[PDB]
Amino acid sequence: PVSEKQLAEVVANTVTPLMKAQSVPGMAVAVIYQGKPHYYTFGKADIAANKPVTPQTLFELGSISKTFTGVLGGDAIARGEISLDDPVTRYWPQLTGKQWQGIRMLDLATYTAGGLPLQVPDEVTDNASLLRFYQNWQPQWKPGTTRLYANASIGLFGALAVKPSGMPYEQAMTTRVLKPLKLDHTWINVPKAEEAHYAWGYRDGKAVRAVRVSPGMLDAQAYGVKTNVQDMANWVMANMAPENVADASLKQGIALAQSRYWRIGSMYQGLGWEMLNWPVEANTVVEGSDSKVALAPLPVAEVNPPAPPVKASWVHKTGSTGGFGSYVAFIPEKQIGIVMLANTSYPNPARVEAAYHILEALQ
Ligand SMILES: *C(=O)C1=CN=C(C(=O)O)CS[C@H]1c1cn2c(n1)COCC2
Repeated sequence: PVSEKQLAEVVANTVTPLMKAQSVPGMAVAVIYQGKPHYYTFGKADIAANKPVTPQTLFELGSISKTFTGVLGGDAIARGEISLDDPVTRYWPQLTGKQWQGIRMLDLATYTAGGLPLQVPDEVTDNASLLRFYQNWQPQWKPGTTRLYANASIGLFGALAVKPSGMPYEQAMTTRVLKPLKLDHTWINVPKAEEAHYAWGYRDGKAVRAVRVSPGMLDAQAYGVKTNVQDMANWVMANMAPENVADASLKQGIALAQSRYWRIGSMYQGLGWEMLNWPVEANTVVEGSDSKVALAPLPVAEVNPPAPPVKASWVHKTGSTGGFGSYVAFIPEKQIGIVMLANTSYPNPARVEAAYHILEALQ
């Protein structure tokens, strides 16, 4: 098997050319191998201040936030608070438009409601205006027919999924997912004392960080998760090996998020997480990551009933913000995984290629 020495070489020999080519100021990587995380840090968290990346540097996860949403929703299912087969309207009775009949919580969670757009528009500034948006929405497709990746879909799922708990999303997430997993440096809102750890993002040479949206059902979730490479490694480990998670509903929620709900070409949609059967070749995964494909409306095949987690899977998620680019992938059958956090948003295919190359060294 590969030694720790060899693994360190593989990671450096992969990441250093990638950062040069993609002009990445700083990256934190964790590889999960032989039951533990291995950490590698590169470059700068803050160029002007000459602060290096460390295992405590906070990065913006962007859309990898959706994996936390998915698990939180799974946990709520396992508690009996929601069911994926319930109508959206069960959790939002004020949503009276008849276009919503036949749209399930599952459809919101997995982007199959029938054309909810990528973004919630900026006109949406509060709950009254969020309601007007969803009430006015005209589906382009029937439910359960077309996948269109969308913050307006899973964001609403997250907001509604926590309603029975009585907690807002940020508090539900922290209480039910983060704290039990000891992810104690994972934030929506970075506390003031934690600010020294927060990297700057870089976009066309400008230092940038995430903004917020207007207050409401989606605020905390849109502001997106920030975390360091250690917490993210432990997040990957929990999702790779939920058998080691003691809380019964959270263990089940992790499994629900890695279940297969829909097939779309060579991939399968989970709750937040996406999956391909393992073995998979690099070009399959890399080509599917291009935004011309990843953001396209594509036909789905229902997996009814949902398939529970398949150990021989490539499980992954990309996520970006204006200044950050991150990627996570793991293969439960092999008990290997990787986290790559960077403070520039560089092309998703390049992230997948590097992650694949590193994990390939370990099988
Ligand atoms: C997730 O990583 C993600 C979410 N969705 C959108 C979007 O709502 O516009 C686009 S794909 C991706 C994303 C979001 N941002 C970027 N990429 C780049 O920085 C701006 C925010």
